[PDB]
Amino acid sequence: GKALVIVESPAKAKTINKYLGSDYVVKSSVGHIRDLPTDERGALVNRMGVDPWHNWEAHYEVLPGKEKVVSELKQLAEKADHIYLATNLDREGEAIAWHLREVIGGDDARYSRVVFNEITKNAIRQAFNKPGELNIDRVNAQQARRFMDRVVGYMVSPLLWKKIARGLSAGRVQSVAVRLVVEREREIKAFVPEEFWEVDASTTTPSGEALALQVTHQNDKPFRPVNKEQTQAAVSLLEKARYSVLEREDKPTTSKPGAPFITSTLQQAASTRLGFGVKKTMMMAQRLYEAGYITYMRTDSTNLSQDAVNMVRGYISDNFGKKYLPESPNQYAAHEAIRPSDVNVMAESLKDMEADAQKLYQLIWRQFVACQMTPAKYDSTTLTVGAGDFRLKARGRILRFDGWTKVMPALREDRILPAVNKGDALTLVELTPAQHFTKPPARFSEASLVKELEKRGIGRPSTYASIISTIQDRGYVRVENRRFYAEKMGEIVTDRLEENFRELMNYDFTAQMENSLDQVANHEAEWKAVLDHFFSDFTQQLDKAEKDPEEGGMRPNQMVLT
Repeated sequence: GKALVIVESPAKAKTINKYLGSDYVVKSSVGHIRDLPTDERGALVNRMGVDPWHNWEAHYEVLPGKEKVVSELKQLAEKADHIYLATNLDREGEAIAWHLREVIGGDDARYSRVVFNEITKNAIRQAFNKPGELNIDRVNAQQARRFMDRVVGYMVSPLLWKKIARGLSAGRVQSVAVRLVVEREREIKAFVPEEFWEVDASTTTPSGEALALQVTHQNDKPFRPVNKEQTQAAVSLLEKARYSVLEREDKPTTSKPGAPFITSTLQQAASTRLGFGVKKTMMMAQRLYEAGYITYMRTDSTNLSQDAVNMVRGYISDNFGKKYLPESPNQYAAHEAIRPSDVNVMAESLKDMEADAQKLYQLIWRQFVACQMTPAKYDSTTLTVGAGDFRLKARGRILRFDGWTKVMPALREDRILPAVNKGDALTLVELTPAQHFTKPPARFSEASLVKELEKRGIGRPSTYASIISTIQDRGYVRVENRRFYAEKMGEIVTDRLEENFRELMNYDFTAQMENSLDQVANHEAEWKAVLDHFFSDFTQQLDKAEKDPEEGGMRPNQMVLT
């Protein structure tokens, strides 16, 4: 018979069907088919679905209402000559393929695992031209992640209900992300703004043009009065000083476009530019991807394929001109960045996509095109003025060539200092002192927390959104006005966990676990051994935590009154 191709959703099924001949039979499994439920204890093991004491034996079970889907897959499998597992390219997608193969049954030789980073004619063609085999190491890396999460969640939570409060949840990485928010909260609560002043001067050039300056030095030392008294004293001197142009430095400068997007940078840009939260961004990215408009949205690679670069350079040449095309392609640094699958498809032409999804595509499209255009050129000028023992400065910049900024929305800049030569005298018109106060560390946004997680090597493209989502509906942290606030229970739990689960809460150790998972995926470590070491250290932490506080156990959430 024909060949059976299995995907995770109706949308992917529809799009891929356009690139698969009649000798194929596309079918979506509609989400996961199997998964986990929802010294030792049977009740605990049964709920977890995994057994840490019996070499990690797991008990997966068909999801509700999926019993029908399995039957349909089997009957389709029998009539099929070969089976192609066309799940997404990440570790989760490899695991989903594994579950499908495991459920449908039959000899492994009957299966193939195709990989593609976008759903287009050529990508699907190449993907099925040389279909690969399921990679057990990647599947094991994904299961290891799931198992460790399940252990912390199901084993730490019961301790929290007894010690702190019923209903509380615990997350392996979730707890660490909350710690970051809590530390930021305490920094802000303890912040004491420092006072500092600035003095600007309005002057006139010999011709009569206006020239604004800021005082930079006094007696050849950084000028920064800390109060009104010191500034007035400075103002008194500046009011009587003779001003003259000390030096004029005119130098060409440039601005470079950013690299194409990756998961983390897309989330930050969409948040800062479009006001989209991480959940909205990733849900819309998925829709754009499954519809065949962009490359896979879970990635940390800024690489661009040769064809993709040729495609965009052709566009830049035809639509902007040779001055916007670099001599050679820009190479930023298997996987690929998040980009339009067809540069000739505009955001306005997308079908079945809501307005905000078109806005996200536009953001992705502009970033992609811009990253292959020439730098913007400016003529920067810096005027240094002398006034008695004071030194003042003025900065200006004139755009010479827009370059890559041409593909971004037109400007609503301000500057262009007047013409002046060394030795020119300036007439003082007015002095304007200003009081300022240092500000407290900025609060995390959903995307900027992801930025922090990535910086510390804690997240992963496939888990940033889930981490952000999970830490919220738990009463530990909350988002208000698009920013995170640590809740009191978040601080209470964080302190308890840092005290009794120091290793688990440590940033470097958590980052190291991500590395361990990568080692399992690359056959540099064995999953059950990694899990044994993890469980060994964990149980030690947990055993001590369950003890009374007088013997080092976790502190109860209470205040004992006489």
